[PDB]
Amino acid sequence: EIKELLKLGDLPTSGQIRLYDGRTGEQFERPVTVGYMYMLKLNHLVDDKM
Amino acid sequence: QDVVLGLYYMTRDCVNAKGEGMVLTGPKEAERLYRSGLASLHARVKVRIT
Amino acid sequence: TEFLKPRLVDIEQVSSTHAKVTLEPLERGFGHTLGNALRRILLSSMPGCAVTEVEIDGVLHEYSTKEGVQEDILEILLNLKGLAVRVQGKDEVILTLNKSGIGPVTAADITHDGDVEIVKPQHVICHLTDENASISMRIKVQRGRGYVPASTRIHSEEDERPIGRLLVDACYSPVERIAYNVEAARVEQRTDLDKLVIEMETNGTIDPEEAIRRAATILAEQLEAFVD
Amino acid sequence: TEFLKPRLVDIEQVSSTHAKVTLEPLERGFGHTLGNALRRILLSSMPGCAVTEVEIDGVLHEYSTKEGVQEDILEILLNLKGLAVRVQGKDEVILTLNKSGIGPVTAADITHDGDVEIVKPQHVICHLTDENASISMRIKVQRGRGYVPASTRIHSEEDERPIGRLLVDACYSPVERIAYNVEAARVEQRTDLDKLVIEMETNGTIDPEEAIRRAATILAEQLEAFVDLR
Amino acid sequence: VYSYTEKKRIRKDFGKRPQVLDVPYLLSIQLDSFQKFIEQDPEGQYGLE
Amino acid sequence: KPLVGTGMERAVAVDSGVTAVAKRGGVVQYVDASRIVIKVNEDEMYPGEAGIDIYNLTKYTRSNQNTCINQMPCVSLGEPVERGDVLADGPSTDLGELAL
Amino acid sequence: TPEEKLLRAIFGEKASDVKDSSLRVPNGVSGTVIDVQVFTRDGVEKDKRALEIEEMQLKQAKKDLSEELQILEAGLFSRIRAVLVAGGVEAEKLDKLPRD
Amino acid sequence: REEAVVWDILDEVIREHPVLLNRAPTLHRLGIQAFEPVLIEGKAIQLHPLV
RNA sequence: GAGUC
Repeated sequence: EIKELLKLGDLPTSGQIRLYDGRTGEQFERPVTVGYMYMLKLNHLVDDKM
Repeated sequence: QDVVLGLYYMTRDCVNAKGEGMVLTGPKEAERLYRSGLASLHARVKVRIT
Repeated sequence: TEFLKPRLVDIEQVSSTHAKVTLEPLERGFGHTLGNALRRILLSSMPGCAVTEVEIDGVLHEYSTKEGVQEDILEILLNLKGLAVRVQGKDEVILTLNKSGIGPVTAADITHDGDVEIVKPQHVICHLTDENASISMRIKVQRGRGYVPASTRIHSEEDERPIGRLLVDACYSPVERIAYNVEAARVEQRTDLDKLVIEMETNGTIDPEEAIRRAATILAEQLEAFVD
Repeated sequence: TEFLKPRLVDIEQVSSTHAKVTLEPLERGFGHTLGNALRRILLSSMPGCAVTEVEIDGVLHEYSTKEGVQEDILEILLNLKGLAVRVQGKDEVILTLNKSGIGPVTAADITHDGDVEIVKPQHVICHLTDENASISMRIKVQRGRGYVPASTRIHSEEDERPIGRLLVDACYSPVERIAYNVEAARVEQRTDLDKLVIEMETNGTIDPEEAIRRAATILAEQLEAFVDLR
Repeated sequence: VYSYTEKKRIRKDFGKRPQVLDVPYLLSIQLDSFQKFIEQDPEGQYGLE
Repeated sequence: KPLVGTGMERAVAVDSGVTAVAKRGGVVQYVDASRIVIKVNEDEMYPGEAGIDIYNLTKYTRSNQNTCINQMPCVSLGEPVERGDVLADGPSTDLGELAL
Repeated sequence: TPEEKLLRAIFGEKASDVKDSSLRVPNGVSGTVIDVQVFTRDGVEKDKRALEIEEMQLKQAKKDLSEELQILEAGLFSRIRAVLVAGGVEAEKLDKLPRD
Repeated sequence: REEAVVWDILDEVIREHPVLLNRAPTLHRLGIQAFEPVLIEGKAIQLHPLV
């Protein structure tokens, strides 16, 4: 069902794309896994822990 | 981890690829070729090395 | 709007072939911008001169072994790709090697020729073992750009070569190795900006420093359109 | 041996934000070299105009609440940083937002000053509920390159501002999304010619052409150093 | 067939089975126990009583 | 809003009770970033008291861990809501949903 | 110490018998003072700061409960208007005439 | 008052001064090791991957 | 109460 959605998004079925290194402009020799992920910042602050 | 990965990647040998059976006079030339993208690191090759 | 202007500092010539140059200070991330763009052109756009073909009489193909010569045809081929030459005005030049007997055949034994300058007199080419071993040939040197293998010329060539015309991979680029390290430079108070340390190896004839100037120059010429 | 001179050729403008530009003729290798250098410089070193400072009357600090007002203080701050500005001759100016009564405030409601132009007049700022509710504010907008937050001004703060004045983080770089594509270019005979294809989206501010040219220029100046001293 | 908040944000359910009865108000345990302490119920011998 | 959820994010939000939920539903009379006042459906309205439900929102107070406690109103003025509609969100909450 | 005795005399700033006990911002942290609360003692007389902030509380209390009453009142009167409008069509001289 | 000359001199004292890094648990002797420390702004310490 | 292995 997931791959089916990827088709509907007009994306790669493995969710991998060929990317360019922003430093060099050299392409990565293999297409890489990207995508949106839900992230969180923890209560642990280097601010206080210093 | 990463160090291993990079090293393994370079050492590994692949079928033909870009420029199988080329001839190099020393290492530095290798690098030039790779950086121009007309030679993959995986290609089996003949080099003069001291 | 505040651009940064950097200036030249360190310039250690570890040898004539190899020079390390350290440069401060560069605005953030421009270390990489400049580092890479320079590298690319350095190697792969660099016009030069050098060996394209060879004709040895009695050596009509590149795989056989003539008695007396230690090395194979094939091996000596590649040695000679590396040998460095100075031309003046001329586009297409044929140098002659005649040599006999015992010894390593060196660059000096080539015919001097007016406009031509031989850079590395000491470069070993082949070893002739017994004195009865003799070699004669004509080595063709052209002007071109960068590096072109035999395979790319054979691509669109209606020019059919003759008996034992021996094409070799052409290494025009005198630039041998080039790389950049970017350590965060930290000018008094602003930490963010970075150092560009640049290691460069070249093929003798042209001095490392002069390489630099020429690279940036070519760059600039293209830039003409877009400054004004 | 004849080196090529690449010119500015095609200059399409799709949306007020978007613009395409092709640069032929290019030789091999330079497509990518220039492609990357361009991008870097474009984003970090593009001078842009953004909101620097703000005073809204009867509001001391960002966290409290004023009646009549849909958004929070912080959220309206956020709206305003993003708003697209074209200043003429002067480096720093203060625009006035004065609006009363029922309805939503667009940038349009900002009373318009001569030299200043609002690129996106229809930008949502704040919604006005109660009829007798109205607001007055003075918003300062400055020129600058890259990203300078408010916290770095408190960093070297000799400008100890009176309380009530609220300094804003500045998203100065107007370039929102930027890329290049090295494609083969149509010379009627020449095969070995490529074009650099410049895909670009910005917050209106800097005009496509103008942007690029200024980019190239500032780049070039750095190039002077290396070439001249040996 | 959904309320206004859901109309505003409907998430696409892939769930292949129907939850029959509803997810019970999770923080009920606390209230129910504490409420028992004060529960005015003559016969129910709990809490005060 | 979490793009990849389990649907459970709506229930989590609702139960935490840090949001404001509509007691009666009806139409929103006044919206403030501080007060949300709601006029009840005549259907549901008690003949005892007036049909006016009041939600003063809690804004920007100190949590135990030094965290911030900020409620944001979700609906707009003059809008329709029913019983149990999400009216104002707690800090880590989007329209109905848990937004960690 | 004897040294400090002489020095006091020399610069001539005697400095009264007091210690600096003031509350300072801990280092590393820095930000915005959003609100301040004070708790005076019952016995000792109030500070001007004390009064002005407790006066603020008065104003706030007043405004809040005043507008509570006002909006509730308007809704209740508007509800009575729905029953008088059934068996008694009159919209021109009710509204323009007084409320209570 | 954190003047920039302060930092210049600090750096000079810190030059060739090796400092010690420790992690719990201190299992064997290499739980503590010496490095030449180099100043970075920011509040986290940077370690070499190899160790 | 939570971090590390």
